[PDB]
Amino acid sequence: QIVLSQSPAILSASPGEKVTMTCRASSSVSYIHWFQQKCGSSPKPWIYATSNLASGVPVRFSGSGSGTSYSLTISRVECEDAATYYCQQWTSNPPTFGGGTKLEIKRTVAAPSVFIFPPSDEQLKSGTASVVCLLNNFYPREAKVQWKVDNALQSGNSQESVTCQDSKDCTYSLSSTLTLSKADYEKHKVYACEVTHQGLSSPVTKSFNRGEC
Amino acid sequence: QIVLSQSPAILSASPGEKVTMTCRASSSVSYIHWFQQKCGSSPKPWIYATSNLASGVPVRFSGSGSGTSYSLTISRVECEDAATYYCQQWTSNPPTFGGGTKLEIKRTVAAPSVFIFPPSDEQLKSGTASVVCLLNNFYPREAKVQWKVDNALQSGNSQESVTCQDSKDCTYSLSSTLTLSKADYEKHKVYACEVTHQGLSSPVTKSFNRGEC
Amino acid sequence: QVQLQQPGAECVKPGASVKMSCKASGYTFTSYNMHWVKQTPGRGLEWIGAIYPGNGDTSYNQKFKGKATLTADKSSSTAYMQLSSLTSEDSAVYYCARSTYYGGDWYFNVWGAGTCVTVSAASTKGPSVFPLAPSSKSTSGGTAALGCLVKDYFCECPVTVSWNSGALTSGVHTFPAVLQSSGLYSLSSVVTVPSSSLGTQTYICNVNHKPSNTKVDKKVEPKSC
Amino acid sequence: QVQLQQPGAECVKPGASVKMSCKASGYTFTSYNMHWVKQTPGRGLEWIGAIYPGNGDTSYNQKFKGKATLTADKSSSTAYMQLSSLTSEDSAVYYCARSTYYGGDWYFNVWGAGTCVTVSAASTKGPSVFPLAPSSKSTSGGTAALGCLVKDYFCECPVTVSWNSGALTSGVHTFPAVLQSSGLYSLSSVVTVPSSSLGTQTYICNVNHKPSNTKVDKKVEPKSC
Amino acid sequence: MRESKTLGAVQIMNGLFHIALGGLLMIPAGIYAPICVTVWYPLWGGIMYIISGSLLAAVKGKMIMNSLSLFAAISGMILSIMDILNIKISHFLKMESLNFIRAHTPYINIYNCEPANPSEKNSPSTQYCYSIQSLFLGILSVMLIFAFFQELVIAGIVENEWKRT
Amino acid sequence: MRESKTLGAVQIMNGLFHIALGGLLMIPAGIYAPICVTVWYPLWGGIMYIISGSLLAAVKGKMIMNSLSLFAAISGMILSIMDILNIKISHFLKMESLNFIRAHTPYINIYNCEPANPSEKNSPSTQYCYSIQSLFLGILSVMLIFAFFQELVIAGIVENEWKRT
Repeated sequence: QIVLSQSPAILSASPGEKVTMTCRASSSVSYIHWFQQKCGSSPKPWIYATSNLASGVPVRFSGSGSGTSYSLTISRVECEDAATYYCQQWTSNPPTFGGGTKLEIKRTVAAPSVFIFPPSDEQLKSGTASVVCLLNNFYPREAKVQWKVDNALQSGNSQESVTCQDSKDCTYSLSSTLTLSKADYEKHKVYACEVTHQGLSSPVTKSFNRGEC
Repeated sequence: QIVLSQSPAILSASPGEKVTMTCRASSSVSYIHWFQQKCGSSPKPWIYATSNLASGVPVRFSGSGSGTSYSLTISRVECEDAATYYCQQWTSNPPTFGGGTKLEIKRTVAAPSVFIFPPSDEQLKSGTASVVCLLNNFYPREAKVQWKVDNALQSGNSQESVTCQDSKDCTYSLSSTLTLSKADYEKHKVYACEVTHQGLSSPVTKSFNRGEC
Repeated sequence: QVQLQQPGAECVKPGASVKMSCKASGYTFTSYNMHWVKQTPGRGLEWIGAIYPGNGDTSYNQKFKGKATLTADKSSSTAYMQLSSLTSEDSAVYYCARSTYYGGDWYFNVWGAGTCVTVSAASTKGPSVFPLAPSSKSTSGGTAALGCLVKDYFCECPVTVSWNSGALTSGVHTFPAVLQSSGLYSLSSVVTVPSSSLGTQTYICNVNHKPSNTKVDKKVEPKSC
Repeated sequence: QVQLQQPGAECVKPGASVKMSCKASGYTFTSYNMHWVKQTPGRGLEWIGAIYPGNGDTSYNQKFKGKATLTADKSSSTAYMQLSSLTSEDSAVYYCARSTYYGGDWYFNVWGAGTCVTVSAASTKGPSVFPLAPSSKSTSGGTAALGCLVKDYFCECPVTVSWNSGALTSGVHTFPAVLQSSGLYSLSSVVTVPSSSLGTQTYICNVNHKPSNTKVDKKVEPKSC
Repeated sequence: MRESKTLGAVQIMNGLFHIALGGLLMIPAGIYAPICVTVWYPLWGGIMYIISGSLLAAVKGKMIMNSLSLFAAISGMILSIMDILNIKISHFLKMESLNFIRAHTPYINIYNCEPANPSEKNSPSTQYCYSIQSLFLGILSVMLIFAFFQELVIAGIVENEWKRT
Repeated sequence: MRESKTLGAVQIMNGLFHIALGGLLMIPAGIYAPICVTVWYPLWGGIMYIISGSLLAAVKGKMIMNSLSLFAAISGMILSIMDILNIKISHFLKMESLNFIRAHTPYINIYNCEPANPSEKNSPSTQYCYSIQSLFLGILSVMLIFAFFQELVIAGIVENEWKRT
């Protein structure tokens, strides 16, 4: 039973910046191991025996430390490095993991590619209509989607969902889903989502008329 | 520092017989490992952690024991099993090996294919003559080669050398080399080796005349 | 080569029990310790326990010593963990991991994909999969986006979604599932493709929901409005 | 894959010193202990010592703690052992072996071929290789034997002999070398072949003596008497 | 009791035995020490049993010295009871030892010896851990039975002290 | 000396603490024990220092008992000197311990703790081995200094015994 304390809990760095993240053990341990986890993956072994890179880990990484204080450092960060890193110790039963350090990368701003999808006929046959607005490959995360319906302003009846940071590109994607009854969907005609983001010099809107293909 | 004592020092069994060989440690050890060595090979790992067969070891083998007394046993021996087996312990620094158990297989008798080679001209140009008598694929090991020269009986001036037991066949081969000066070789004419072996109902002799091809 | 295979999701009732397997392959199963690790977003990674399949010895984390029951079969080369008396707090991803001794310490050098377990009273509704059909509405810059809305499934454990049976992977974004006000989960997955491709190519989204055996495929194209 | 390569023979003077290498390949050299083991017919297998190439730590058998000096190069991925103050009793085969931790114990799971060391004052004469040319003299039962006599080399470490550059291996018997009354070693190697083959086939014996760099090849056939 | 010369020697010897057991129990053994070590009981409690050797020189100080020694004996017997339970039922009081002692044993503990890797249950490494745990249980129970020995002899004095005062 | 009441208590206490150190030193610790354990010195030597407590009952037996106790003290001081050298310069006398003690520690030794695998020099397994070796060095040197303490007090008696006889 040893508590592993990782600092910072969230880390950000621009591409090519140097980072260090630290693991502090509530008692001295023989070695610390580091694991990389990406969203929806299992943990990958990343560093073992304090300093040895796992098979295929870029020599971009290194690990160091002793006693109670350990660190993992990345000479020059890249978009593939965006992940959560857990330190781990074997020196006491039970083995234990640190809280993780989430590294996300300050890439350059990118405007969202905005797309809008009508409810399919398949769904209207079920009496429900879901309208999907898609923001593709944008950065930073602080996009906002405002739904409009005949220019009336929607609220509450939509939900956002947003990917993790793309390891190829450091961008995010976001979908907003407006949900309506079939009787609501078939009253109004003009459905739009309006997107404000730093990559947009003015709020872009994408819309469709109900009925046209 | 632990002495590993293996019994027997030499073991023999007919093909398909069951054998056991034992390793006795001076003080108890956590596990014994067994290694197989054939003539001119390095040791091969054969059993690890008392009972686990190494990669590619026939399930024909098994290992067992605990404390101070360990054994390796072969359900049904085969000619490929003819080897020296060493037990080995890691329980103390230094690790130590047993004296080995040499297993040789009581195959059925086989008569030697007897061959005789004249001294080459290349060697006579050096002033020395070596006559080689070859006994091929015989069992058991107790062959005898008697050299004869114009039917005079040679002694002392020849040397035997004999292979290890063939792992494919359990037989042996033996070469006898008669050595002479060029002035001795060119006196006498008829050179023969006479072979007595259990596979021969009477002593076979192979000879050549000096001069004929 | 060395690989641990796990059932991807289990959806189970409170008070019940669940047995999850971990099929080892590509190595001598009996010669290594098989460990189990819990993960939850609120607690991180917790080691549960280990079994040595050679003899059968187990050790357990004290905070799990009555929840988990580790077993192994030498013949199928499969480790198992039983969880008793299941509760909401047993909802987690469970990884099997194989520890080697290497570099001078123990080392979780290979991991299973994880089994998502969620413990819930409600029944496992299967997903309803709807095409996000592409059009000029979803055309921009000469690319077009298309996708599938995987609506109203239940048990939080995600529906796995792939495109063209896995042959399409660039430009694919699968979003985190949202819990709806209906209490059911919805997910969507989208892919961005060259708009010229929409004619000759046919795009299939493959949806699978093991908890209700709900394998689905949908054809997404502007040949439907 | 995993392989340890050793120089096959060293022939050295008393009081001198010898350095022998062990080229690792196919594995992370720094992540394992490299062990050295002596073998002599009168003493069996004696563990000499080990080095961990990761840091550089060594441990030695007490009865070797001033004979051996283990070193390792991380870059060439090569372990070395120096033997000081060489004596007749240092004549042995020396194996490097790599220990893993596996099945719950340490394990010499891969071995080098061994380096034959012999310590002697006399000079390393190279072999003289003579054809044992086949004939009806050496024909029997429709097979014929042929061979090479590798005469009068020195240093006990065997001349390595192969046939047709290793392409011929069935029926090959290479005998233990005999120490002659001249103090030089002689060896012979023979192969039994179909007597009909002696016409169309040409048999080459390849002799190599690293201690005197004496690579030799001889053509053996009844086209010479 | 009249044997107070014979008894004052016993107190001194109980003091030296505690000091020796304390220094022995302070030999580097890992992350956590027994409470007895971090309370320094064998040092201050040991010399207190030397100081109650003042009664070998047969004033209100001595009444205080004897009464002070009785508190040490009682508290030591409680502390050694605690550590035996600390070792064998639950490590309930995680006395972080001393850093100049941890320096020689920085990666090691004896309050758990079950290996996280069940293959190692057979291992020499595990037998070493249980050996030190058994030695600490031994040292503590030896220190307890001598700490109990102090209570008996100090009772045979202070029971007379306050009835004389 | 006239303090023979005070001194007889000291002898008894030195006896009991030898017995306690003996039982502690008999706690399972591996293949080889100290010579003191296999000679059983702390048992028979300890009770001999109890038996020289006969002089607390202040005949030619007592002259023999005191002289017999002096041999035990000297032999114990020699034996504990030997074992400290046995531990720290060379394991020259390989006392095979006791099989009912080896039963709990059958695969383990403390007279060498250098690992055959140099990677393990950092390992907890190695620190456990050196911990037990340090504890045995501690127990033996504590037993030695009390064995030496017996020699001083028995000398202060037998130096008077034979000059009285």
